[PDB]
Amino acid sequence: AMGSMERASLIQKAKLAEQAERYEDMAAFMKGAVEKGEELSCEERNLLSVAYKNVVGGQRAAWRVLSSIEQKSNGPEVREYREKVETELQGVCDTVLGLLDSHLIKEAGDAESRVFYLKMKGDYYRYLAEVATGDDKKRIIDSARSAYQEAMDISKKEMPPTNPIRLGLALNFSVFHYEIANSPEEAISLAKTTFDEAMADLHTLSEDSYKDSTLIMQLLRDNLTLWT
Amino acid sequence: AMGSMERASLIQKAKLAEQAERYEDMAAFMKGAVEKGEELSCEERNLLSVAYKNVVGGQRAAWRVLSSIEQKSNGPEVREYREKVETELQGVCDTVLGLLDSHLIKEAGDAESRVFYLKMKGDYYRYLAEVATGDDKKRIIDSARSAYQEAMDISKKEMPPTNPIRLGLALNFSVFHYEIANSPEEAISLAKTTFDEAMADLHTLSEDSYKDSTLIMQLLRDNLTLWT
Amino acid sequence: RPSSWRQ
Amino acid sequence: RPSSWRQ
Ligand SMILES: *Cc1ccc(-n2ccnc2)cc1
Ligand SMILES: *Cc1ccc(-n2ccnc2)cc1
Ligand SMILES: [Ca+2]
Ligand SMILES: [Ca+2]
Ligand SMILES: [Ca+2]
Ligand SMILES: [Ca+2]
Ligand SMILES: [Cl-]
Ligand SMILES: [Cl-]
Repeated sequence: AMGSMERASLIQKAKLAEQAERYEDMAAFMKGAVEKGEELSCEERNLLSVAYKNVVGGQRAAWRVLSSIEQKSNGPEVREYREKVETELQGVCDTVLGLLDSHLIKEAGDAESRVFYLKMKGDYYRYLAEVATGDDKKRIIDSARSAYQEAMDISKKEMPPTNPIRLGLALNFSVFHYEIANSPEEAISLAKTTFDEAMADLHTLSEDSYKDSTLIMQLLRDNLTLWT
Repeated sequence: AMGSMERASLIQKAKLAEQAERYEDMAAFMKGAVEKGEELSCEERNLLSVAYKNVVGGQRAAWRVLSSIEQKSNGPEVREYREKVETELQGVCDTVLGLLDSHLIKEAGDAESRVFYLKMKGDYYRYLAEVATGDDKKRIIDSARSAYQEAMDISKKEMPPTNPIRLGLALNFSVFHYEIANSPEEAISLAKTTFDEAMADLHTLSEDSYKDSTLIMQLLRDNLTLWT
Repeated sequence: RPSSWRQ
Repeated sequence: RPSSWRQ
């Protein structure tokens, strides 16, 4: 749909949509920019991630409200409407996964880009897993695990322990362990090991990088406080 | 699009969408319910109003962000994107006005229903007026005025001064005077006259009606505090 | 901006 | 529910 707009105009409009909190528009603009076929800059990757995280975040919150209402009920209307939102959520997840597969991941050679996209792939398989109930749930769960695991292997070899992408990846992989894989001890071990090695590396950072790293480090601490 | 769903199912799903804060879905469900051709109950009118007010409220907030960015700028992108949101806002306003005209208003005989719909008609012409800049702005403004004025004439004859619909109508008509018609003295006079006659009628109300009336009465007071 | 009616 | 990464 965005094939006739300039790449630079799509990027500029994605930023305007963020300012207007029009995240659906922002996602459509960034999808158009990805489909131009060029690799994304660091800033452009963030725009892509922010756009779809907000879109799917609203769908997930709506799905949870309706699934709760549905659970207390057990007419077809609640199930029907929960299924409608669920299908729209899965469509957005498939769209993001399609962008990563065609062809963001295969062209991502640098550690910062490849880890970023593999983290995204794990995240959107995680969101698919939250609503899955059929014969494909285990395969969906393993697709999330495999994507997270490759990202972790690269991040451990190529990034410092305080790198915000490495920290955010570990945070979300620990949430995957706790919420999806029924492995709360793995979730707790990953979050604490990640936090402690970040602690020990903060002395190398500037004041601005220190602020970036400690902010995500606090999210790990919040989860450990909730889980222990 | 909703022609194959039961009226009762559309109403039930509109309530579910409100709980999920899915206001676009809620509006589409209530549009489908209106298009069943039956008059709306008090509760159903509220669902219709809540749905579209939230949809157009997000569009108006986005339009204001972009129009501000556009004003400080003066590429085509900011104007282009402001025009896109503006066109989508006008489409939603036209849809609501179309429902009122075909055929909610002509079938509304009771004061509570007729005043409610005429207030809506004034409101959505007001929202059209906020973005209008061409040769039709004066006619759009007068369409809002005429709708508000007929509603006020009916409400003054048929409703007590504390009636929440009468109070909300006066509140919005005073905002119309202040923001759209460049008549701040008319806005202030209407808000104070409305507040004072509501004051003098509160002694007739139960505790629950008292709470309903004083809540809207505080909105009139907030505006008078801002305008004086 | 002033307040219009809001539920 | 625990916190995942959020900008
Ligand atoms: C998953 C994730 C995305 C983005 C960041 N980030 C970049 C700069 N500050 C934070 C961290 C994690
Ligand atoms: C414009 C308007 C709509 C709805 C109410 N209302 C009904 C019940 N309480 C408040 C007032 C004004
Ligand atoms: Ca080009
Ligand atoms: Ca490359
Ligand atoms: Ca029927
Ligand atoms: Ca009638
Ligand atoms: Cl549905
Ligand atoms: Cl545009």
